[PDB]
Amino acid sequence: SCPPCMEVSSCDEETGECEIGSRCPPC
Repeated sequence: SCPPCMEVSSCDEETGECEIGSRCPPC
């Protein structure tokens, strides 16, 4: 069974801010 999708937080160095992005575990 495929693991349910989740939102992860990633911080970019571009302007120093972080974004929450949905990342779905692959099958």
